[PDB]
Amino acid sequence: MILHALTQYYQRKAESDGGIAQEGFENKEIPFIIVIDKQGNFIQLEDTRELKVKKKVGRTFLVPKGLGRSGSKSYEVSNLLWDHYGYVLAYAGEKGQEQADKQHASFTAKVNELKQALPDDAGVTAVAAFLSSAEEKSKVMQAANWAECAKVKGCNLSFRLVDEAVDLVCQSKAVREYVSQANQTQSDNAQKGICLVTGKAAPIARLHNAVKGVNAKPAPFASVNLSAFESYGKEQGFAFPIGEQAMFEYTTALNTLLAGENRFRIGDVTTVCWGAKRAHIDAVKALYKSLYNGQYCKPDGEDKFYLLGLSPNSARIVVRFWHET
RNA sequence: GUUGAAACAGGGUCAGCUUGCCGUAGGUGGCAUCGCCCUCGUC
Repeated sequence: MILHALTQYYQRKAESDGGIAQEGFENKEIPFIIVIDKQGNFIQLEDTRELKVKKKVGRTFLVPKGLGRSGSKSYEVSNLLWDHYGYVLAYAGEKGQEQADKQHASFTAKVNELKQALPDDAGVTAVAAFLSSAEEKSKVMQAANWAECAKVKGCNLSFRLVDEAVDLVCQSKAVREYVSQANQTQSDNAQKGICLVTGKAAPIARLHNAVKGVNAKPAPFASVNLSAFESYGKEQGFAFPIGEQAMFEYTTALNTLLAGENRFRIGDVTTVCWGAKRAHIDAVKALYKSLYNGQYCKPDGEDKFYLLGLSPNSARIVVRFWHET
């Protein structure tokens, strides 16, 4: 019920068309976006910030999920088309060089192998020729709003070609097929079972996705980061027999329902309330809407479900709210 | 005699130094306890 209802309501919201991920995506906050042309050439440094009273790291966009970078070897992960601010320009504020060059090398190798595996796609040619030209990265630093990017941590630099201004580099009708195929091939050749919230196949998932919304840094939810929490010596993996698909689903659900209108700060904690729809409670979701307008009534439609409440800690997440009635 | 085990609230924090409830003031200017009665009628 803790993770089964998560996948249930995620699959329910997926068939209702409400801006949710679909096999290999996640709504992540992107501050400054580097808009370029069709064949490289840095054009502009757009920024979509200015939200509430606190200047967040831009607006949420659907980008392919990652495998986590928390650790000593944060350069061997090699993300797809988006990562940290130092994964493209190879420049860091407090970390310096050395480790920043290996990250850029891994990023350019990944985009080169992606262009080789999928040629003639326009969007991949720009991101493949921009990281290998070794001439526009210096002009990117000498822009207009570049001084406001190295002042905050966790900056994300994304790419976007011209002739669109509405479709990102990872949302064109070319990379979505590869993203859907990678989740049905790379994450389906590990083990055979047994799953948990589904009961079917679903191989054993390793290294859960980092959930961002309660800590200052993205941290995983259910992931044994040590060794004294495993079952019979599983070494981070077989301790929680959860499939990769269900893990991705519940992690994306928790990441999406922690920044939208369902996100509210109770008190040193960021929880989320939602119903089973078949939500629209209009009583708990509007915690800080205005001045608590008269909305509680009896519309003979009291849904069931429960109220999941996650809280930060020292490295993982703690579940405190648990009440079905 | 083959199965949740191995799990600390934490080492420590004087809530203090300062503050007269006080300088501030007539319970008073004023009112006959009295106009009235055989302690005796007596052998």
